[PDB]
Amino acid sequence: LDNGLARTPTMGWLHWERFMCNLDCQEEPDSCISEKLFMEMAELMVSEGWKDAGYEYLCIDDCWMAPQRDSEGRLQADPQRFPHGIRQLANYVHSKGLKLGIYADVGNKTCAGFPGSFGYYDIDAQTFADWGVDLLKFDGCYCDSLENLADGYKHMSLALNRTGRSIVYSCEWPLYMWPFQKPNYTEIRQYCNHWRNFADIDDSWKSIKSILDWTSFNQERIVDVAGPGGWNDPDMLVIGNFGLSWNQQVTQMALWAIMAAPLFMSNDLRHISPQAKALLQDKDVIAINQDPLGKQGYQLRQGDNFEVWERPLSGLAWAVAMINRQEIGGPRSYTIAVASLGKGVACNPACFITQLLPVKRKLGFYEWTSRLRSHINPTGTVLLQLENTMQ
Amino acid sequence: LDNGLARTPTMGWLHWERFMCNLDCQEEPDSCISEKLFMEMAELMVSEGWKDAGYEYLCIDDCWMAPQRDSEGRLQADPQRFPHGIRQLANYVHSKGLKLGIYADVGNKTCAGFPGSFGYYDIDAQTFADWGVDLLKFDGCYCDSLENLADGYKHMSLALNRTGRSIVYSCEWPLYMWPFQKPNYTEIRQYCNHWRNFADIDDSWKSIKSILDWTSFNQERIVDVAGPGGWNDPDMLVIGNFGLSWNQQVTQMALWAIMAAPLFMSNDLRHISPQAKALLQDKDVIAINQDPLGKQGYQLRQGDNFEVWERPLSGLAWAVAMINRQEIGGPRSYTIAVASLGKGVACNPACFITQLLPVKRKLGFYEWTSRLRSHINPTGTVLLQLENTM
Ligand SMILES: *[C@@H]1O[C@H](CO)[C@@H](O[C@@H]2O[C@H](CO)[C@@H](O[C@@H]3O[C@H](CO[C@H]4O[C@H](CO)[C@@H](O)[C@H](O)[C@@H]4O)[C@@H](O)[C@H](O[C@H]4O[C@H](CO)[C@@H](O)[C@H](O)[C@@H]4O)[C@@H]3O[C@@H]3OC[C@@H](O)[C@H](O)[C@H]3O)[C@H](O)[C@H]2NC(C)=O)[C@H](O[C@@H]2O[C@@H](C)[C@@H](O)[C@@H](O)[C@@H]2O)[C@H]1NC(C)=O
Ligand SMILES: *[C@@H]1O[C@H](CO)[C@@H](O[C@@H]2O[C@H](CO)[C@@H](O[C@@H]3O[C@H](CO)[C@@H](O)[C@H](O[C@H]4O[C@H](CO)[C@@H](O)[C@H](O)[C@@H]4O)[C@@H]3O[C@@H]3OC[C@@H](O)[C@H](O)[C@H]3O)[C@H](O)[C@H]2NC(C)=O)[C@H](O)[C@H]1NC(C)=O
Ligand SMILES: *[C@@H]1O[C@H](CO)[C@@H](O[C@@H]2O[C@H](CO)[C@@H](O[C@@H]3O[C@H](CO)[C@@H](O)[C@H](O)[C@@H]3O[C@@H]3OC[C@@H](O)[C@H](O)[C@H]3O)[C@H](O)[C@H]2NC(C)=O)[C@H](O[C@@H]2O[C@@H](C)[C@@H](O)[C@@H](O)[C@@H]2O)[C@H]1NC(C)=O
Ligand SMILES: *[C@@H]1O[C@H](CO)[C@@H](O[C@@H]2O[C@H](CO)[C@@H](O[C@@H]3O[C@H](CO)[C@@H](O)[C@H](O)[C@@H]3O)[C@H](O)[C@H]2NC(C)=O)[C@H](O[C@@H]2O[C@@H](C)[C@@H](O)[C@@H](O)[C@@H]2O)[C@H]1NC(C)=O
Ligand SMILES: *[C@@H]1O[C@H](CO)[C@@H](O[C@@H]2O[C@H](CO)[C@@H](O)[C@H](O)[C@H]2NC(C)=O)[C@H](O[C@@H]2O[C@@H](C)[C@@H](O)[C@@H](O)[C@@H]2O)[C@H]1NC(C)=O
Ligand SMILES: *[C@@H]1O[C@H](CO)[C@@H](O)[C@H](O)[C@H]1NC(C)=O
Ligand SMILES: OC[C@H]1NC[C@H](O)[C@@H](O)[C@H]1O
Ligand SMILES: OC[C@H]1NC[C@H](O)[C@@H](O)[C@H]1O
Repeated sequence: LDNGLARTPTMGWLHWERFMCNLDCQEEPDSCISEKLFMEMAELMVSEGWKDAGYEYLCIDDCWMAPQRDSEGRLQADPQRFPHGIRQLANYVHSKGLKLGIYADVGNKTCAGFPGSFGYYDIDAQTFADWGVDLLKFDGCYCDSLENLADGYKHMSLALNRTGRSIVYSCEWPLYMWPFQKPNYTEIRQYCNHWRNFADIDDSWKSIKSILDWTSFNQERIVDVAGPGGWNDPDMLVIGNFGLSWNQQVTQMALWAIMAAPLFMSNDLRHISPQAKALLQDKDVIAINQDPLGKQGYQLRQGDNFEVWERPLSGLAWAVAMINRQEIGGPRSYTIAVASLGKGVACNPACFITQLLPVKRKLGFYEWTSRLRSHINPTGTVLLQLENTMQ
Repeated sequence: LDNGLARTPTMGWLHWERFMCNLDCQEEPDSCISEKLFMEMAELMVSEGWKDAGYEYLCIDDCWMAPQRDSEGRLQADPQRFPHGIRQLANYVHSKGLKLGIYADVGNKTCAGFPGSFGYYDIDAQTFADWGVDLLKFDGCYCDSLENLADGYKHMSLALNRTGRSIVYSCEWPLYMWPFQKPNYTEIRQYCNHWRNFADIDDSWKSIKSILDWTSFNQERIVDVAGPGGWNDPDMLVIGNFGLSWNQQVTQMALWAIMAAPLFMSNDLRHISPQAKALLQDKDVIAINQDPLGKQGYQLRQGDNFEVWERPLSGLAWAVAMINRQEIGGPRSYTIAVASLGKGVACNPACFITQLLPVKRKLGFYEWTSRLRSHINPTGTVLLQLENTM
């Protein structure tokens, strides 16, 4: 979408995976979907270093709404959980130097069953712009027709544009289309800043694997459409939660960087391990994800329970990720000729290789005829940066 | 098996899951299956507290053998990887106050392709006794028929007995005959100290889940047959490796205790985190696993992506494990009427409840009508001990 936004993948925090649709503020006041939750995360996003690392958008997902629209046909924030209203929340978030994201649905209802925006696109766009909203995530539930789905996503894009306010537009259009027909990514890119392709992530290695496998399976269709202003969205980072081992967490961070993915954390920033925090704030890995060239990476090789992915970067550099998919035994060595990397130009005549995950280490100079050898933990990933040089 | 061994579930270390069949001693000398590896693990079992926690048996799995039997028809340790032989290894292990476990296969070959014991059961049994072996794991690969399989497992049990040496006999009899015929656990129990029922564990939450789900599904068949001298083997503990989150590690430790499982670690004791170590050496949880009454636990309840399991202990105590099987969201509130626990006698008229995992914490006295509210992390478990009080 040519709105001048998302020139690099959008970074922020989104409540959905970790907090879901918890409406139980009586029994669980600190975890329920309410203004206090977002106020606290906004505070922590600044004080704990997330904003300085690039995480800018504090985003509200489903279940923020009152059961019904007001008498003027507007969406309302729930009066018990958001008593001060979204406008005051937006102002609070902006006073911290952050941006506010919000959620709506293209159909009759949101996925959790709250009011949908079908027949209200202009009213809702204008309501969000009035409030000071900076990003909309637009879900695809309760839409009976693929025509209405496509038309709704296009209409809201235009409606947001007409407000005059710059609003990142995050779509789930291809995801709700894929079962029934092939998405047209040239069309989607014109209307959306980023788009969900695949099923909801959860806090599991199985889920990370299936997203990587579906991305690599469909990479011919989706890799080349991504670029400044329009990104593939493989869903939230679940690092810092409960279901991923340390190696599995390194794998998600590494591959979301290779894939030029929006980086939306969904975790409890009040309760995050030093390790997960250091991984998520890793300046070098974030720089890869945010590389200004904006060319999405891809799977190069697959075999022997190993995967090799690579991404072209600016300044003639490349990122290489090698995943160990064997879920038994110990570290396994993988050896690859550097001449097979970066379409033969990454280390021609030479290159400097620096390892970034799971630890930072300079590996030295590699000639075009050299072989690269790494040990990789089961379900772990080694991420390298190849810096091309004529020495 | 009535040999006076495994009166509580056997505890130790087994190389297979973490080290497997690595023969590349040229390029990976510290990780290949060699006498060096087992000598190093032995040293660490003593120095780092493993022996004191109860982990006693240092066990060799597949791929220790030479490609061929010797001229006398005996198995031989690989000459390049075990140049000092198994007898010297057994002596070294015994000098550390530990016991030695070894591996063989009922069929013509081991699963990895080395010499099998079919037609050599008495030779091998005697060879192992002569070496001073204290435990045999006996695998089921390359066995043509169910007749041979059954007869093989029985033959080796008797052969071990005839040596006069006390040897723990660890079988895979039910695992390998399940596909074709329902195992007779009464028969299996008479011949074996423990038995593998299900597929090989690996370093994944998926595999932990599958083992628990298959156990609970089959718990009517297998729970009551367990007891002092004969245990169900859900396979190795994989805590301290690569594929399990912290909560998933706690779940395995808690549930292996509930299930009266043999506790065979398969990890690198040279490279293990402090958390994984503290969990594996947790005296209170190990005491549950090793409860002298030796009654295996079972799934009590399933619903709302929660599972409740319990185990009866000695002295009118119970252990209770509540698992959160929802793999999305945050810690989830679970409330249970304590009157549902221990067949209604656990907290009649009252009980003192102590949480053991993921942290140790006295929770206080509960009356029969009370409700316990826990918070359980996704894929995590809360483990409680209930002490009945008047
Ligand atoms: C571990 O591996 C060992 C080596 O492979 C196994 O021993 C084999 O067991 C075979 C049966 O499972 C057995 O096969 C029989 O062989 C008889 C004679 O050999 C013939 O073949 C030779 C070359 O292959 C050849 O040189 C000879 O000239 C012979 O022709 C043969 O008579 C048998 O046939 C019987 O059955 C048929 C069919 O009903 C009748 O028509 C026939 O009259 C006869 O009664 C049989 O051969 C064939 O078996 C397969 C079947 O599909 C064919 O129809 C049938 O013809 C073989 O002798 C040995 N091999 C060796 C080298 O000794 C061992 O098996 C176990 O132990 C053996 C001793 C036996 O007790 C088996 O029942 C056991 O399963 C394997 N053990 C384990 C645990 O896996
Ligand atoms: C509603 O929609 C309209 C379009 O339908 C939006 O107007 C468009 O806004 C963008 C804002 O960037 C504008 O794009 C720029 O155009 C000027 C020339 O007029 C260029 O100098 C810009 O290039 C520079 O900046 C970009 C970063 O955006 C950078 O990539 C370049 O290297 C350079 O430094 C930029 O041109 C774009 O460059 C990137 C390339 O991918 C695009 O194709 C190219 O457009 C558009 O001109 C403008 N479109 C029109 C038709 O006027 C409007 O912002 C939007 N309003 C709201 C509220 O959302
Ligand atoms: C080879 O097999 C035979 C059986 O086929 C083993 O003999 C059995 O060994 C058991 C354990 O040592 C004996 O049971 C014990 O009996 C004594 C006295 O009553 C008692 O102190 C123990 O608590 C135990 O009692 C019960 O035994 C029956 C079980 O139902 C119950 O669970 C136990 O609590 C058992 O009597 C004996 N059976 C027979 C038929 O003789 C034999 O074990 C070896 O012999 C015994 C006597 C002892 O020297 C052991 O150290 C030794 O292992 C076994 N041999 C080998 C080498 O494994
Ligand atoms: C996927 O979506 C893209 C973008 O909408 C489609 O390309 C666009 O197709 C429009 C209508 O077919 C084109 O409009 C034309 O504009 C010119 C102005 O010069 C008029 O003369 C002409 O009558 C049309 O109205 C538009 O040019 C084109 N946009 C872009 C950015 O390429 C695309 O359609 C497919 O490709 C185009 C080039 C044609 O070959 C179509 O026949 C073809 O469907 C969509 N792809 C699919 C598979 O649906
Ligand atoms: C499973 O194995 C059990 C142990 O071998 C069998 O029980 C034993 O059966 C013998 C006769 O086959 C008998 O002499 C033994 O006393 C008895 N052992 C014990 C500890 O009870 C069992 O056999 C079944 O149950 C026995 C009591 C008889 O009713 C048999 O006719 C049955 O087959 C075996 N079960 C099965 C299903 O094969
Ligand atoms: C929404 O449902 C109404 C009936 O409640 C129906 O008239 C309308 O066509 C539906 N629209 C969409 C986009 O699903
Ligand atoms: O109910 C909200 C939920 N709906 C489905 C979406 O794909 C999720 O990301 C989340 O927004
Ligand atoms: O190859 C050895 C391998 N065989 C199959 C067994 O069940 C495993 O535990 C292991 O011993």
